[PDB]
Amino acid sequence: SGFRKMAFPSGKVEGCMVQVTCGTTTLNGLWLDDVVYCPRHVICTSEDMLNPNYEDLLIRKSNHNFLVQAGNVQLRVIGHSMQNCVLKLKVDTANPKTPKYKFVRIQPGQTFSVLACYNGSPSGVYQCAMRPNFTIKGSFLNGSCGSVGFNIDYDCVSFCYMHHMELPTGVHAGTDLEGNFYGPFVDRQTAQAAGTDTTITVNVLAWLYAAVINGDRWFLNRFTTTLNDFNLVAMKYNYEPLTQDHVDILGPLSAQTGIAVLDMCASLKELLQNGMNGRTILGSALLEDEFTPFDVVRQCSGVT
Amino acid sequence: SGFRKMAFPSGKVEGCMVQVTCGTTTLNGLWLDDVVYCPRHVICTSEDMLNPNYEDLLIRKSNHNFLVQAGNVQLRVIGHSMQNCVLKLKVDTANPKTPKYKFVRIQPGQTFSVLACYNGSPSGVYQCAMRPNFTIKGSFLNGSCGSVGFNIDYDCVSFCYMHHMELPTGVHAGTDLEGNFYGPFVDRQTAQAAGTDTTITVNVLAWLYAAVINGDRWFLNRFTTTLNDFNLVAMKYNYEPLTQDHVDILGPLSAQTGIAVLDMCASLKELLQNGMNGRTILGSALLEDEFTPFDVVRQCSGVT
Ligand SMILES: COc1ccccc1O[C@H](C)CNC(=O)c1cc(=O)[nH]c2ccc(F)cc12
Ligand SMILES: COc1ccccc1O[C@H](C)CNC(=O)c1cc(=O)[nH]c2ccc(F)cc12
Repeated sequence: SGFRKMAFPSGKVEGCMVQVTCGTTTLNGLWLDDVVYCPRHVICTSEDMLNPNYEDLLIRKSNHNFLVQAGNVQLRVIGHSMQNCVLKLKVDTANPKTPKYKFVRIQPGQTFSVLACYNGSPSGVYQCAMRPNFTIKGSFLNGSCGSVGFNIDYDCVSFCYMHHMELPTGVHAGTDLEGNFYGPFVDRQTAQAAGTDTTITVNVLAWLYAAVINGDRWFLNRFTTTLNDFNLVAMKYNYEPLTQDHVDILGPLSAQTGIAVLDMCASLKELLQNGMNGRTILGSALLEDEFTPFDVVRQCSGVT
Repeated sequence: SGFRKMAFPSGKVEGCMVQVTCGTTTLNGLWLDDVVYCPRHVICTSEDMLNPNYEDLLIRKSNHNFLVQAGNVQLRVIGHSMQNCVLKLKVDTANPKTPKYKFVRIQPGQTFSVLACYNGSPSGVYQCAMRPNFTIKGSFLNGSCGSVGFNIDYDCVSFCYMHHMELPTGVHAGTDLEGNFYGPFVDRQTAQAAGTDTTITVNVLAWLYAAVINGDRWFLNRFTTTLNDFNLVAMKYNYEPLTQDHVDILGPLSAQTGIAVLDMCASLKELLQNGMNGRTILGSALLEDEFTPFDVVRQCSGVT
């Protein structure tokens, strides 16, 4: 029993972290096979970030201008190319620690672990969720760019995020491993405001199921609702609309606890309307939305 | 910017996890040099757990009864001994992945990362704190015993916890790596209730400093207090008494923000007396106490 914001074991990703320096800028790179992936803004000076023309900036860079260091040893850069907002630095050595991997582009509401790195070195690991406004609420300081987000399925690492920037509001934006930003963000130091950070309803319900499984049941009520009635309340509280797809995904949690999804929706509705009344659920005084239904099942079953 | 419940990168510990089986019981072991450490209750059947005599149970066990598997390969057990509540299984092969390490016994209020494991395999990593009642609020299922808690200082892993049991109240108890339980808990399936789970005051203040550093300042007030006045309020709210040692440890956070420790204590006092009023601090609706002053500095500076 017990429920924690758990991240995947980070070892497989730690073995891929390298340092990339170009001129006076140093950030993190991801070394997989003979390619090192890093944010293209490594070629920019702080002045360039205001209005960078990446293709023009890249013309002044050669293979020898990209310094790649794996631990204390230097990798030889034999090629470089820009794919969207990432640079792919071809090195002459395949990473011997390359795990089985995939590059996946996640949907909002999906969770992942982040291995925060500085100078190619891991500092920590934490669990994130792609917000519905395509930002993440991370913990990143200067030098953290190129730190990656990932999920692990037994021995396969699915990389889904690469950190690129912090918006003026303290929230984070980045790309998938093909260099495409999540959301409308650009790798430029300009006015980029995030949209509404709505709550991931299906995740909150999954977390309420986790609470019931772990003994916290005070919020269970005598009511039920419909998808349309629940959604009227969800709209009022800036919660994402719940679809039949979400109800289907909550099927196994519903089966395990014996609590119908719409009954859990009615519990959630009363919690939204009445608040927690100074009470807690799984040690939290707010409704947690960064656990997917898959995370709840995984944690509650012990998938390794 | 941003503040997260961050765990240490777990790779160095993942390389030490092994599976230990004795009879029909399988749990996790920690392989460091040529010794595998595991909870002594691996020798018990579920029936034995009600009133086990470990010395007597151990007489019926030989080296060949302890099956140790590292990944898919079997380790040869050449010796076994019981130290307090842990078994030390001497194997014929030194773990080639043994990091630099120490065994430390932590004090209540100190935090650590847990690498939850099942069958010698890592499932996830999360950040914990040794509660003032010597329990931890973890996430452990059947088979998680022998999972360890640790801190990392650059390349040295300080192991501080080994998981042994779940109390009937859903909280967790375990030992340091010398096999001594934290608190008064015993490795027996009996009525073991935990004492008062008081709040780790110095950690809450460290977290309030983290909030100020990251932009959340609404709770800062026009007041100050004294250690004795603050402690009268702390006693009323089941917070640990704040000492001058704690004030000294908060010195660097006080210096960084320019907010005197006693002024932050007065902010904390008003938060205890008036509540959050439906507001949040670093995305939490309660006062977080599982970040030490060292964790706040580390996260806010980027120690790798
Ligand atoms: C406005 O910057 C950009 C605009 C678009 C694209 C990239 C930008 O980022 C520049 C290149 C490098 N950024 C960081 O290293 C960085 C990342 C972070 O998440 N938090 C930080 C906190 C403090 C700090 F001094 C720096 C950071
Ligand atoms: C009362 O048990 C003991 C009393 C004293 C000492 C050890 C005991 O633990 C037995 C040997 C094995 N325990 C687990 O595997 C276990 C650990 C956990 O943290 N959560 C669990 C959730 C469900 C479940 F079925 C088992 C566990």
